[PDB]
Amino acid sequence: TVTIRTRKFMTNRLLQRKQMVIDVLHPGKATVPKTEIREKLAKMYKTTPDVIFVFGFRTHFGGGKTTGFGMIYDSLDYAKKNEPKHRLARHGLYEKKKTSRKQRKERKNRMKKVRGTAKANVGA
Amino acid sequence: ARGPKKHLKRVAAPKHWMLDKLTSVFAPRPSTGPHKLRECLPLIIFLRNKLKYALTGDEVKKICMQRFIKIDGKVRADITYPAGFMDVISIDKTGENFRLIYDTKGRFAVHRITPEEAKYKLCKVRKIFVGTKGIPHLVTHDARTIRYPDPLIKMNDTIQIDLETGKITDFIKFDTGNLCMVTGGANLGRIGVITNRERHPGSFDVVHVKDANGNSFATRLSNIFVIGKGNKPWISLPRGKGIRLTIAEERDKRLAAKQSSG
Amino acid sequence: PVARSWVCRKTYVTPRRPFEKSRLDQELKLIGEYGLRNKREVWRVKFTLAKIRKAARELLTLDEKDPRRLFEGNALLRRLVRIGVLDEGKMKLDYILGLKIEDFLERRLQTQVFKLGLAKSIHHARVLIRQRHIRVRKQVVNIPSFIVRLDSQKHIDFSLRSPYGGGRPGRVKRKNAKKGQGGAG
RNA sequence: UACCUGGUUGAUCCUGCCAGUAGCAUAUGCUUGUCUCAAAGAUUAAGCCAUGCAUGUCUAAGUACGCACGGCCGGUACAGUGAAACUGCGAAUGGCUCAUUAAAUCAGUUAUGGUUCCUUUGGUCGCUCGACUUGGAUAACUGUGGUAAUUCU
RNA sequence: UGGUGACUCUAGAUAACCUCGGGCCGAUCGCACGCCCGGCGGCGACGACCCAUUCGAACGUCUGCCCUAUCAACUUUCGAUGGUAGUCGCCGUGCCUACCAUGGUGACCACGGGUGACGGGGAAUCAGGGUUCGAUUCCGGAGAGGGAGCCUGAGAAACGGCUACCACAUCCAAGGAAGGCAGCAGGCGCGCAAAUUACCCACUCCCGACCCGGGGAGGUAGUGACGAAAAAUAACAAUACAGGACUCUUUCGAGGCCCUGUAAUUGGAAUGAGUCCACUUUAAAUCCUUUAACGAGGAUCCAUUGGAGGGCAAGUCUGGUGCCAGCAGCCGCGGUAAUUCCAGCUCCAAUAGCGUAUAUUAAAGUUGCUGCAGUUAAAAAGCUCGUAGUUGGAUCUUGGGAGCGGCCGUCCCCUGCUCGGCGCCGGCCCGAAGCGUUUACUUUGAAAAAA
Repeated sequence: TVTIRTRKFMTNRLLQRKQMVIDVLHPGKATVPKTEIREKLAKMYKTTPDVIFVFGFRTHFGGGKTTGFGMIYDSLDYAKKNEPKHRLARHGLYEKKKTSRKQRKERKNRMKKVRGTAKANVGA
Repeated sequence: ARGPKKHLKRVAAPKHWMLDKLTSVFAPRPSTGPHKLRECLPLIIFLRNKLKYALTGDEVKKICMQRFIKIDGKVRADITYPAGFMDVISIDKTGENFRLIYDTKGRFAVHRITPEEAKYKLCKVRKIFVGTKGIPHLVTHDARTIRYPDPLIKMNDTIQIDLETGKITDFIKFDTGNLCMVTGGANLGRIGVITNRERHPGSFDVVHVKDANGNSFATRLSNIFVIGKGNKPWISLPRGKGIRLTIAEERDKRLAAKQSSG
Repeated sequence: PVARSWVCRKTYVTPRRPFEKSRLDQELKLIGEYGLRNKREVWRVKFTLAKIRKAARELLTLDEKDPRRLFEGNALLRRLVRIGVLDEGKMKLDYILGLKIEDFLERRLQTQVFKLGLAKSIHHARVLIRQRHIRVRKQVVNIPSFIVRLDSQKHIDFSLRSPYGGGRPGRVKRKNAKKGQGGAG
């Protein structure tokens, strides 16, 4: 019984996407996960679910309505080109470095000590 | 400070950008360019706040570095480029063309113009200069040093340049009965016929302007721009037509439009 | 240099004389009658009135056919007509002065839930709202202070997700059903 | 909301202050279930500071002979990924504090016809009448080192 | 030639000069590459003299600041105010020289001193006035332990640059080397008085050669009763009990069609705190929101903090103490009946808050402009003169011409002298720029950052 409407619809020809406001009615039951939103937006606009990036849902008080922002890209390469790399990482097709920034700071400051090729000899 | 400032605080940003309070400490500080800091509207604010093609200022970096944006006939790739008055933003892949004309309130609005209209723009001259070999020079309100102009063109006249070539086609001379967009002060966005010039040796010359509903008002001559000979403008005008309905009449028309529509 | 607001005002004013017998009398009358919880709740309705009243008197110093006074006046009147405190016959701004604290407590959503007969008492009505039973146009209002508009009055009813409406039976009934089945076998 | 009230007397009317009254913003006491905003080493010591971090930066487009990686139609040099180093730019902004400072600072108001201005934007860039690309250093690199010690050389 | 209100402006012409510590006129790089009997060309990147523009910055204009007279004269041949000519400076100028002149400021408060003084936008109180505060997120200024000097650069007298001195302090193999948290954390000290040696460049913007890197700037969490908003701590029946509409009864008593109240009385229905999978949120999380499942009877899931003589809402209740202990902002209570102490019960006030200390605003018409006082309550100089200061008599345009509404009310009028347009046979009617006592006052207009 999950209805999903689209609102304030736009076509960015300059970012190669559709972008719209997803409006999910689901009275009685929990906030529905993004996977059910993507799969319903997919068959709503007759597109692959892989090009659909869906985020920023804040459920109204009472909870028979959530409003989030969606966008449907033209291709897979267009998705991976001009999308925030963190929102790719919800789909597993961006992985970032394990290091926390304090190691990278202290590394940089240790490399500032030695001159020449010996800066590679700070770590390992 | 002991050199130039490179940041603009969100609160200290000009009111006509209509930037919100709560999103960020900083506003986009306009890069140096043709228009003044507090008289321009950066590309970023046009591209992500007015038109909402972006969401963030990193999306605006992706749009502009695809070279899809073309301000007054040349592609810029600066998100904080000062796009100001009478400038023509041509977003070419969408097939759209926008003129930065002041709405009846002091903001710049989303005024869509036709691809034919988007080929020329109108420029107020700031001074007449005589160059290094008797060469006459104009300087426009957007820093265009146009050399060998028509000798009848004087300061406070407007000239119609063609973007592609950068050469003058026509010009309105600053004379009474000519249309006037007000581009500074309390009357920012008014359109009316110039009815009186009032000279002041030393001090600032003031100019009375009658409107399309007989609403006469004054303005400093610095803050004036002529947009057509007599009563016919050389640009397309936004709704309101710089006539400036009062807040009582604004309330009336907004209420009439809401109740009648449903 | 942080990107925060800091903007905040008080909604009440504590009275000058703290132990006026006649004031303690009349404010406890208002609390008991309209089922409020503290003197701050009366003092804030009194302060909303005093703001409206101060604005109205400021407009009465200005001459008639003053465009500020006409615009600001008509706006303040329309605001009072909307919330259902001032009648449409009485939208002249010298009738705002002839206006009392009781008329704003009448528009309190606790007192409207009572007077629309979907609560038994004024104290029951607060329980229902505070236990998110009622809705105003498919919007569950949890908070009894909701000033109900004249536009928005007849759309007050029970929430679809509440057992006093067409909702799932509550925690007590469902335990008493499990007790009734546990006892038998 | 344009408000007072207790106290000199045996009692009275006064002057008149003390004390009550309500905020507000610092401290502190006791108490504290939910939820939304949010101040927070200013006052005293612009006192002293261990340690870590806070300004760095590469595009097709200044400089690539580190095999650190790496393709094959190579002899008409240089595929491409590129650490380091040179070069350019930034480091004069941001942040912090309120010691100094009383026509100073600052505010409104003008002036710059009395000046400077990286950057940006638009001009100018065969306007002068007289080599089909020049010179030799230096750094990374390689290799000998010194001092207890430094982002030393 | 062009321009301003005004140039010793811009441009023009002549004569020359050209800093060897030296203005420009390209020995630079990348894309796609073609046409032409080797030449010629597109699209850029970078660099550059000069001009304009932008971002500014600097120095000036007018006006505006707290207390102080137990600060009345100050400034001046180590510049004080001017003039002339230089030096220096980016330029203007005692900025600095040299030579002249003797000026400049002051009771309209100069000069000196104080400030628990960075200034402003602003904040708190506030009837009308005012009073107080503003270290603090925006603007402007200043400083980086104290002074000082300078390098580089467009921009610094830079301190996350350098060089000294003074102060304090760190390694040391005793020869030396290194320092600057009024950056973010954090430590000590100081105190009445103030949080994590957290996460992140995802948002906001900034910097760079840059779609890609970096940012304790910033964002996000932690501590957080500074303060502000919303808002639980129960609700509803039926029984015990007490009053009333209403009938009856003189009063009792009954009926309850109608309640209204409270009993560790019974009863079901409720929901949130809390626990907690799952989503959502997010850079990754958290909190909220959404949601399964649990989760309330002395609903022990237990509301406090101050008071109960008056001012000031609320016990002349009981026990203890006996001018003791103590309470008490004030008046006062305490000496054996304490409505005032210390307690029990009860009640009052505000309530997730409430008391106390202290600065401060109103109250204070107890600083008085609004607006106070001065015979006797504190207060008019012993008296007069007197210069600033303050305040100053009367008197100089009035009666009309014209129209609308039903004698009255609003409206139009009581200065002249280059060029044009309602035009007419050099003039007249009309418009435009200029000339036309000085202000104060009032009215309008321009302009004045946001928050």
